[PDB]
Amino acid sequence: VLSEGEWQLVLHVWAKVEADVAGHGQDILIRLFKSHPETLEKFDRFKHLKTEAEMKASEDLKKHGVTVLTALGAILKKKGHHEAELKPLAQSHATKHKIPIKYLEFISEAIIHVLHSRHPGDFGADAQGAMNKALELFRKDIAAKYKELGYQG
Ligand code: HEM
Repeated sequence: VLSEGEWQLVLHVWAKVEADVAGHGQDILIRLFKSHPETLEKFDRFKHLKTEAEMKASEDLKKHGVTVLTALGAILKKKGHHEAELKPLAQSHATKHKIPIKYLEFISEAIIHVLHSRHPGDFGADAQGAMNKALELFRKDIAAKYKELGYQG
């Protein structure tokens, strides 16, 4: 779990993400993609830029990145109360997104990378540990939802 302090730190960092949700959103995906080709092959609309983003990966990347961060954002904002549901998103990433979490650990790395890159000095040990823990909770929540939905069970 995350303590009130850890949540406040997370929300503080996230206010910076949210302030430039689109930017973080794109950056995170671009980073994820360039780091792990397999994550890029997955999204048909991004996959077309086969060489992990032909230095474009925009407009649609923005739309998704925003959707994506807003969802994880809501989760984080709800400080443990698992997006009020999570289940529908667990279901998509379960059935369509190629079952196991895996890639969510890659986006966790991407998130940590963008955060550290854009917000050094303040995104220190405590902040990164807190964000990482929050991402781990998120991944763990999806893992539990995969059991509920009758996949991970
Ligand atoms: C921060 C973690 C993530 C969150 C909060 C998230 C959120 C979302 C949301 C809200 C949607 C649209 C509705 C839905 O289908 O559920 C979506 C779709 C999708 N997600 Fe994720 N997602 C996450 C991570 C991932 C990762 C790491 C991958 C693959 C590397 C992935 C691949 C997809 C795909 C392929 C779609 C379908 C739409 C697309 O082609 O753009 N997701 N995601």
